[PDB]
Amino acid sequence: LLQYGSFCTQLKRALTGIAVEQDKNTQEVFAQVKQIYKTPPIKYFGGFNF
Amino acid sequence: ESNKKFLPFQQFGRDIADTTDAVRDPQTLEILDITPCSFGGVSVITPGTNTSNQVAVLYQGVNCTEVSNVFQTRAGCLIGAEYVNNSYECDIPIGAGICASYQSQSIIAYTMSLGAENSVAYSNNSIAIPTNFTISVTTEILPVSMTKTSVDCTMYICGDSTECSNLLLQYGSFCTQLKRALTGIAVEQDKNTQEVFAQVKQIYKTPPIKYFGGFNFSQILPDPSKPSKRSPIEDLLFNKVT
Amino acid sequence: FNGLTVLPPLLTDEMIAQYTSALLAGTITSGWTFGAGPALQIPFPMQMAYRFNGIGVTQNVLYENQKLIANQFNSAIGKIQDSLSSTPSALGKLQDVVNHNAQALNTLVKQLSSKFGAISSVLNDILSRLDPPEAEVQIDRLITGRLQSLQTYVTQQLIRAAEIRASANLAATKMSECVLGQSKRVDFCGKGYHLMS
Amino acid sequence: AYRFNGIGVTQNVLYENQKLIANQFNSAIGKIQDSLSSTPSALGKLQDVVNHNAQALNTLVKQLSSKFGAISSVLNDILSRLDPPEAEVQIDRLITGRLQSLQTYVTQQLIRAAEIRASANLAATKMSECVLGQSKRVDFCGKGYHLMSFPQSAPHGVVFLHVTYVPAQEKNFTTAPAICHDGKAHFPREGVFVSNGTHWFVTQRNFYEPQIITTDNTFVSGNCDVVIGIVNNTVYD
Ligand SMILES: *[C@@H]1O[C@H](CO)[C@@H](O[C@@H]2O[C@H](CO)[C@@H](O)[C@H](O)[C@H]2NC(C)=O)[C@H](O)[C@H]1NC(C)=O
Ligand SMILES: *[C@@H]1O[C@H](CO)[C@@H](O[C@@H]2O[C@H](CO)[C@@H](O)[C@H](O)[C@H]2NC(C)=O)[C@H](O)[C@H]1NC(C)=O
Ligand SMILES: *[C@@H]1O[C@H](CO)[C@@H](O[C@@H]2O[C@H](CO)[C@@H](O)[C@H](O)[C@H]2NC(C)=O)[C@H](O)[C@H]1NC(C)=O
Ligand SMILES: *[C@@H]1O[C@H](CO)[C@@H](O)[C@H](O)[C@H]1NC(C)=O
Ligand SMILES: *[C@@H]1O[C@H](CO)[C@@H](O)[C@H](O)[C@H]1NC(C)=O
Ligand SMILES: *[C@@H]1O[C@H](CO)[C@@H](O)[C@H](O)[C@H]1NC(C)=O
Ligand SMILES: *[C@@H]1O[C@H](CO)[C@@H](O)[C@H](O)[C@H]1NC(C)=O
Ligand SMILES: *[C@@H]1O[C@H](CO)[C@@H](O)[C@H](O)[C@H]1NC(C)=O
Ligand SMILES: *[C@@H]1O[C@H](CO)[C@@H](O)[C@H](O)[C@H]1NC(C)=O
Repeated sequence: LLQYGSFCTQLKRALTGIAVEQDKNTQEVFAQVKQIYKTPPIKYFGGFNF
Repeated sequence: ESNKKFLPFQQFGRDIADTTDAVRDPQTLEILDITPCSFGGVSVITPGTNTSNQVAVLYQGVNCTEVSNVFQTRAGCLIGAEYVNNSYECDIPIGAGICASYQSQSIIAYTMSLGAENSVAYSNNSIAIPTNFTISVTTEILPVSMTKTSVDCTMYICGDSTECSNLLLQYGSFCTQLKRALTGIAVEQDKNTQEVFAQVKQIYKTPPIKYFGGFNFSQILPDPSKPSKRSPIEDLLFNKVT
Repeated sequence: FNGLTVLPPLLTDEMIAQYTSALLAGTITSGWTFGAGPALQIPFPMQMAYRFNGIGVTQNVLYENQKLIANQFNSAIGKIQDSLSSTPSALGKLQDVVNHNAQALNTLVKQLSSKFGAISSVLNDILSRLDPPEAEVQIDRLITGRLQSLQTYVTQQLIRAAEIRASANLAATKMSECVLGQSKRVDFCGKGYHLMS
Repeated sequence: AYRFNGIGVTQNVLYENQKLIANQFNSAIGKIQDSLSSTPSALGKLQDVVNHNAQALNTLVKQLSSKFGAISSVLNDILSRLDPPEAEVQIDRLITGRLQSLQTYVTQQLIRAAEIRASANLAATKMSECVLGQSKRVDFCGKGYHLMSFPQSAPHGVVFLHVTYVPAQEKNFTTAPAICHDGKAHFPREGVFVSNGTHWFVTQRNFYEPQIITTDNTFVSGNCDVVIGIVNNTVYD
């Protein structure tokens, strides 16, 4: 197999790029804010459930 | 040991993947399971060589028994990294919620911290109103086009061999398709820039006197002194990209 | 698996849930003010009055019809769980990804049993039954077939990843525009006049 | 002033703060060059294109020296050394390998071209909307309230400079939905009722500027026996 060439390096690079892109997708979609807000202990908002 | 009730006439065993995973000993009739021996990748965690010279090793998808010194994660066995309780912004991602960093100086592994805890004092007769403002400027970078290329089949594959070309022409017309694809790519590359930049039909010019009520546009307006007629920011961008 | 591995994601489900809870708390207790600077407190009825005023209806319409609006909102929220549970294929989009991944992996592992015009499909049998000078002829066919299978799999994975990235970009834009503010684009954040998400 | 008026702030806010805004804009523009220069990987997107193209070409050229299961990797030696009825069999392996390499390269280029075209379309849309006008889409032309933008050109790409508006220095206050007077409810036209502890004013939403409550910035439209949380105070005329 060593005689054929360098297809394996290309395969590995493609798969690694795919994985990095997969992580970046979630990182971009969800990590919008940089603060972690917390809802007040008393849950009264004028008559609305949440 | 196995727990599969072989009928008195089978000898082997398979699965969905159609691989051997059972066998019967000839001398003593007994059912035995076959499992592959452990294997996995190896990843090396290191800071920049300009800083230090130590490394850490992660064996993906293996517990530490098969191989500070040792620590078990959800991604594998981490060797050479010390685990702490403090949480910081992630530096080098490792696995499921684990990160590593270089902090007298060693390599430590922790759990990433999402952000600073905050709480707003909600009350149903209160409001907050700003009294002061700030003007901010931020950048954004977007690629537009890439390099156009063209390939000649006969020179690349055969060079100057006549018999090689004679055998090559027997295959068919793959090279016409290759040429068409490359030509389409080049045309699209031209069209991308033509669409992005050619938005206006006129060529407006700024007045000679650059007084706009106190606003300074020297860093973005073109510079006539230099021959290339480029703004200083454009010059910096052109020099950084090499 | 023979050389096939699955890597875990970087963010666990607990962290994603924390992100979602933070977004909900911010949009409930601040409105759209936390998406463009510091968060500023405001009572919820005043927020909803502003949001009605943003679509062409005056505030006295809300302030004189608070209970009816609250009850309608509560009932609409309540019906969501039943609507989701009743429809069988409501979540086909998320299931298709898993189905396609499983199909691709199963086909790739199944391809190892093909002969590709050789005496046998097992390397050990070929090695233990022949002489190295007569083994390359058989081995080459298997090598070529398996290389072709790998290349096909990689190309399909890249093609699918492109579409997944496009969908992720659309989702990010929707999160930025419908949740962190009020959208005036038609049919972008629901059918009707948008209020909040 | 008009661009400020587009985001909900009156013109007198700018006209009485021209010098401060000009100085802030000048400093923000000045910091840009240092921000770009100091960070080493600020322009990775425009460098990845060149890196990918160079790497692909290098791999394609390097592939020519492989054997693919043949006597040698050069036709001239294979031809002269061996009899032709071995030659037409040995040439086929090299031909197939090189054709496969070309097909792989072309497919990779097509896949990259699709993504580049998508990025170019996004850049064209951003140039059309952020630069030639004022945008109300949240987080599309920067972070904050959009004011204006300036384009700059880069090798194989474009660079945008977004100018926004960020509030600061907030304060606690007390508010009521409506004001009752002579049994008549009063709602603000544009703004919010606000109190500092003993008096009641009306002010705009994004800047503290109290005003005396008057019949000119309110409308009656109702009664005092429906609204929850109404507060009664005198309204001048
Ligand atoms: C919001 O709606 C929920 C669901 O109807 C209410 O919680 C219910 O309360 C009744 C009586 O206390 C219980 O019998 C139900 O079991 C509760 N539901 C659930 C799912 O546990 C809740 O009361 C509503 N909000 C307010 C403020 O009343
Ligand atoms: C609004 O914010 C600006 C920016 O911080 C404040 O401007 C500063 O004011 C102080 C006090 O007058 C000066 O010493 C600084 O030199 C000003 N900065 C600049 C860049 O000129 C301004 O004072 C704030 N407005 C109020 C009412 O506090
Ligand atoms: C507009 O801004 C530029 C950038 O700072 C000013 O140019 C500077 O002027 C000072 C004063 O002469 C010099 O000391 C600096 O060396 C200049 N910088 C550069 C990069 O040339 C320019 O003077 C400003 N325009 C006006 C009318 O004040
Ligand atoms: C680690 O290996 C031991 C072997 O005795 C086993 O008991 C344990 O479950 C393994 N850990 C994990 C996470 O599988
Ligand atoms: C943090 O330290 C405490 C010590 O009481 C320990 O119980 C806990 O497991 C630590 N957290 C980790 C290891 O994540
Ligand atoms: C909201 O107003 C009600 C009055 O009905 C009061 O009981 C409640 O405490 C208020 N909310 C908070 C968070 O205090
Ligand atoms: C508003 O009041 C709350 C509670 O009194 C306080 O925590 C908060 O800091 C106040 N806002 C500002 C801007 O100080
Ligand atoms: C509230 O504003 C009024 C009107 O200017 C003023 O007379 C009064 O002193 C203020 N009270 C406080 C506590 O600031
Ligand atoms: C004004 O408001 C107070 C408190 O809400 C109330 O007690 C009083 O009756 C109101 N005035 C009139 C004339 O009703």
